[PDB]
Amino acid sequence: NLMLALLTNFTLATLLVIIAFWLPQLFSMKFFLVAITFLLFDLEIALLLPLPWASQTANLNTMLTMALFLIILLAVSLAYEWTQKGLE
Amino acid sequence: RPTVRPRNDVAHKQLSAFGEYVAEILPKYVQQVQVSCFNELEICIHPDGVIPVLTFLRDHSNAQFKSLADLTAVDIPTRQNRFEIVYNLLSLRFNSRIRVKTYTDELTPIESSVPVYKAANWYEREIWDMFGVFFANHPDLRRILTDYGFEGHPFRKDFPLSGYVELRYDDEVKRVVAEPVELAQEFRKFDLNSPWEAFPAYRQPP
Amino acid sequence: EYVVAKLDDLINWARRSSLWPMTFGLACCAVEMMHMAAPRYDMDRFGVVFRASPRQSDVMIVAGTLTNKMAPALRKVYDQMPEPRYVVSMGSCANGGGYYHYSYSVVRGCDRIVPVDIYVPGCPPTAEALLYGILQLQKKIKREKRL
Amino acid sequence: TYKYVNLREPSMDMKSVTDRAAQTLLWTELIRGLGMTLSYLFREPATINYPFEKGPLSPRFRGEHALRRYPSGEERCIACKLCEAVCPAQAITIEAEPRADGSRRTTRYDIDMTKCIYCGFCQEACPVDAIVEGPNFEFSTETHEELLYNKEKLLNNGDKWEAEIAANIQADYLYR
Amino acid sequence: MINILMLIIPILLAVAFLTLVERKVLGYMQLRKGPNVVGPYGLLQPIADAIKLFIKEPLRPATSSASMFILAPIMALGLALTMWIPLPMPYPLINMNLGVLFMLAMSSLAVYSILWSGWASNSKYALIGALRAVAQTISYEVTLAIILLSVLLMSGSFTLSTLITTQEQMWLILPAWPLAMMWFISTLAETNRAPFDLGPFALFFMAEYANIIMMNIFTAILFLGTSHNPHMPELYTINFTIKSLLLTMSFLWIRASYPRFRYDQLMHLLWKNFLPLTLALCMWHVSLPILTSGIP
Amino acid sequence: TGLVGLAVCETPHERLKILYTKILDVLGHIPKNAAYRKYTEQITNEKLSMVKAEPDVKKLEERLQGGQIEEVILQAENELSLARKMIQWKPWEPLVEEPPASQWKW
Amino acid sequence: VKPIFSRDMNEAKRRVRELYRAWYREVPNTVHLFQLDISVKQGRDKVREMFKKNAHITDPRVVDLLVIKGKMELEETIKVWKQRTHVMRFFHETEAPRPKDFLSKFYVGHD
Amino acid sequence: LEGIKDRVLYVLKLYDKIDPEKLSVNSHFMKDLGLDSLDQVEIIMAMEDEFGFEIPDIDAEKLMCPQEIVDYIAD
Ligand SMILES: NC(=O)c1ccc[n+]([C@@H]2O[C@H](COP(=O)([O-])OP(=O)(O)OC[C@H]3O[C@@H](n4cnc5c(N)ncnc54)[C@H](OP(=O)(O)O)[C@@H]3O)[C@@H](O)[C@H]2O)c1
Ligand code: SF4
Ligand code: SF4
Ligand code: SF4
Repeated sequence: NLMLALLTNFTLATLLVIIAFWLPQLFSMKFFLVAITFLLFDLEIALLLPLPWASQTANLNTMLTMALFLIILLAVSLAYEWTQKGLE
Repeated sequence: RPTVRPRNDVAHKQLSAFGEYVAEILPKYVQQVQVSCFNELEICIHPDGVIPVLTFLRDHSNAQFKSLADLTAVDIPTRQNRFEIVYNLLSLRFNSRIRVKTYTDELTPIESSVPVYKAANWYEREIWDMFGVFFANHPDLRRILTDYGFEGHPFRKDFPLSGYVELRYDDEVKRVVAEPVELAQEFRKFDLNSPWEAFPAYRQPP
Repeated sequence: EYVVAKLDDLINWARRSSLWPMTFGLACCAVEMMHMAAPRYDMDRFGVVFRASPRQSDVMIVAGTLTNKMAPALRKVYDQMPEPRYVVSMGSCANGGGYYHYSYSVVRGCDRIVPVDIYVPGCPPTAEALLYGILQLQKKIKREKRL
Repeated sequence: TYKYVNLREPSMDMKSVTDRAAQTLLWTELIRGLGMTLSYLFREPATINYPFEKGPLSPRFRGEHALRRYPSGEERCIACKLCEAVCPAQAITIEAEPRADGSRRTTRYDIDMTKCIYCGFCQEACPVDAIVEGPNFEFSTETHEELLYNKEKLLNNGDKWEAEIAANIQADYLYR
Repeated sequence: MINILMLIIPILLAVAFLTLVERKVLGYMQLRKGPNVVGPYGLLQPIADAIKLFIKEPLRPATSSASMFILAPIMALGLALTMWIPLPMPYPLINMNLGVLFMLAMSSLAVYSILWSGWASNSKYALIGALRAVAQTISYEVTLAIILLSVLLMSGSFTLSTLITTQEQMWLILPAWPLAMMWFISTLAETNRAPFDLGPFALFFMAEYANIIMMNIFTAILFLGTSHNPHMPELYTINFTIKSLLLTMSFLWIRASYPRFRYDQLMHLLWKNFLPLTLALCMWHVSLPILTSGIP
Repeated sequence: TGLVGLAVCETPHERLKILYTKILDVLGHIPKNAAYRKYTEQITNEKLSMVKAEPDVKKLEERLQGGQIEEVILQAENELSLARKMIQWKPWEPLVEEPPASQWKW
Repeated sequence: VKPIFSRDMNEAKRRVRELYRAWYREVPNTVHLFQLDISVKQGRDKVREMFKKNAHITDPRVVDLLVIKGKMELEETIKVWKQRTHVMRFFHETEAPRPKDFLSKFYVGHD
Repeated sequence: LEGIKDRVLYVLKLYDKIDPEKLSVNSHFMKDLGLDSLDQVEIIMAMEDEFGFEIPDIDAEKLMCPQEIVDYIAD
């Protein structure tokens, strides 16, 4: 069971907190541009995720031109990051 | 002499030329007294103009000093005029050390050396801290070596070594560190001063 | 009855095993405190860890001279410390002002700011003598909370 | 004298450019820097555990103060106030009174450990060689009162170290 | 189902007994002696740190905002321990339908552990430094997904059990020569304190050092293998542990040998320099199964 | 080739000649009876003769500098500022300020 | 004239007035930003007793130096500086404090 | 100006170290009321914040009476 496996880890993690809790008795907007680019790149990663699991039944010649195409534009988005990104 | 003498005088006459050269200009505004002893030159300056003396020695065709590096002050209560701010200057191109002194009591403000020398402002803060001499037209006059809740000026010979506010208790108040307590351990005042005069020629007639 | 007496020593053994000191670089003493890291004389991972940190550390070594400017500064560090805290006044300046003392700025005794449990008398406190300060601290922990 | 720190362009053309680019493309010099600590790990560490092993010292070393005495009884300290005035910390205090009849040797003799920056000046200024600095490390107290030395007594209790002092002073007369 | 407890209790001991390795192996690098007084070779110290911090050490919170601060260590320890479940090993506990997707997911959610700690403190002084620590982890997770896919596109599906079978004769270090160099650096971003560094505070140590072993094991699956042997589980168990231990030495190697890269120039190593390099190798790894037949 | 200082070593001759001829005129505006003009002029005229005789030689730069032309150009650059400050504030020409109190010996 | 200082006689008095306004506005601000300590009203009473000891005025030279010092010890709060309720505190907390009388001081025996 | 004397008198009487009935209108704060050189001018600073106008150092020296202060308040 996956449900039994996950819940056992969290319940033991909660118990460790109580041990320390119960027993003893006596600005800058330049960071934002980095965070946004993380999200926009990971969505291109999300489109490029199926590649090892997808390419099994589909035609290779039709895929080859389209598979590289996403990575090329992923570099063009980084090419726009070279024309003055900032001090970061 | 082999071990008794440190160095024979040879450059003393060469350094005495500086004692004439600056004095050849002869300003009552600047020059006054020129003293030269033990391969070193000492000049004291009239309070009215200190900046024009410091612009001199800086650059100049005959002698190039540039570095107006180290800055001291003397506390002495014998004279009618109390403090004596002493400038120690060094040359890199010329390789010589000359001294600039002030004779004024300087409880009243004195002209600053900030426009001529960049690092002079940090030393000027120390003189206002320890001695209490204000510099006119000074940028950022802030306390460095003194405490934030310190009264008076810590170096002046008028008050004791221990001070007035020095001991800091904690005791009764949970967070506030104490200040008004004044008592300290007894510093033994030594009265060791030798009878008979130490050296001839230094004796002054009353 | 027997289990009560033996369990108390086990908690005391935990502090006898490891002690994390504060790295105060406020002295010439602090250079000798860096000789505790120097391999020839080591308490490093024998008990001492040089990670320090203002909150996680159990021990704080007041290294040498303290001025009236640092008197409120060192006090707030002591409040951030956990309840099992031991303060070592390593150096003659920390004991009661080795030099200076009668001076205006230097605080006498350190106990006027922060209470001291272990005193180390040495100016250049030799690493050999510094090894006693930690070993005595481990020996001093004997009994805590009877009832 | 001049030595020069600047390399002044190590790369020129083709062969000299590629190897300077190779260290920045991958790492190489970081892997070479990894090898420095690698051999440093294998070689034996110089470590001394204090409760069993002891560190190196010298015949002349200054620690905790202890005043010596003559081989046939008698306190070696003559009371001068000599060591009092030389003391840069003013840790040592001395008030002297005549001992019973004839002899005049001390009454008050306190050396502060709250003060004292350890010079060996009091060892040097002493003409009779009373305060001799012994190889001492062990001193740890709960209070200032327990730390600052009383009227001789604990200083005279340095007999446990005076056997070493007598051996160390034999390397001191006609210095080294 | 008893095996889950046989993958938490010996694992919590492995994070505990790291304290020996993290300053004795690091010690000989710095020519200093580590643990020696406490035990015979200092074996009593790792368990002694637990008695010190858990029971006796009290709490002094800055504000304690109802649910938070006493919830962040649960997310820290919980996500670090759940990462052990999808691990292939000789035999995995409850094998997922897709392996590596679960591995990347629980690591991307492990960013929250350093996020909620920044929200725990009321002061503005701490949160600016806290967001900077998020930036160290969030940025490298972009590349971590790319370098993973290039290894997968060479051979095998997302399942971690298939990654052992594909390494039968030769290791994956040789075909993925520049990609293996990336996993030495990219893993150190997740609070390892080697290229960049920022009661319940003690619980973060038990979670952060747990991820260090986790990245050591995960590198020894994607790049190491040597042999499988289904008939003999004895030969695989010993040989896997030695390979993982050698990578643990390299993790402590960077911590001692090399200074911090600066936060600004961490974004010059990555993004400016690494992201054009990783994608160019990703472009190369798309063509590889098409140029020569290589499909699972 | 470049100097060790922040000031860029630029190949420029007669640049030293312009600045040294400019400062001579400034000295002959207000002070005339003063010794400041009478002493500084003969040093500058001695230096100008070395520039005219030696054409771009390192030996000319070695005379009373020995740190290339870049260091010698800095000596001329602040010379105009020093002469203008001496002309503005009267000290060399006039001497009438009060004498100090009679005490010097410590 | 000699020496200048900053102001001449009558001008020096109005420099104290400008200094008084700047310090009067900071004592309500140094409760929320700093600490509660005692009181806002009692903090303003500490201002008036400080200027009473300084009240003499015989020469502008003495007055001008008090302005520069007044723009320093009372400036230790405006630009936000560390004190932690220990520095810049003028009033005695642990004072006995002693009184001036021939019956009170003589009973304790001092000097 | 209409309704200016009523706004200034309400703030002045409510303030500490001042008589509520003895001193009102035309009478000087330093001469008739009985206040120090720094204390009298400090009361004028509190009235400036309530009205909503900043007062210069030059104009503060001349003003003392509330009747004279009402004329200076108008802008
Ligand atoms: N605000 C109020 O509560 C209030 C109001 C009105 C009057 N008062 C008066 O003010 C006083 C307040 O004192 P407190 O309550 O603050 O003191 P406390 O905290 O109880 O401290 C007393 C200490 O003395 C020790 N002690 C006392 N009797 C002992 C015994 N028989 N054996 C061993 N150890 C003993 C205890 O040590 P162990 O813990 O190690 O045993 C304890 O640490 C009271 O005496 C009360 O009359 C208080
Ligand atoms: S005790 Fe000695 S070594 Fe230590 S801080 Fe003081 S002067 Fe320096
Ligand atoms: S210790 Fe030596 S110098 Fe000092 S009083 Fe005794 S005999 Fe004299
Ligand atoms: S060692 Fe120095 S400071 Fe100590 S008692 Fe002797 S003279 Fe005084």
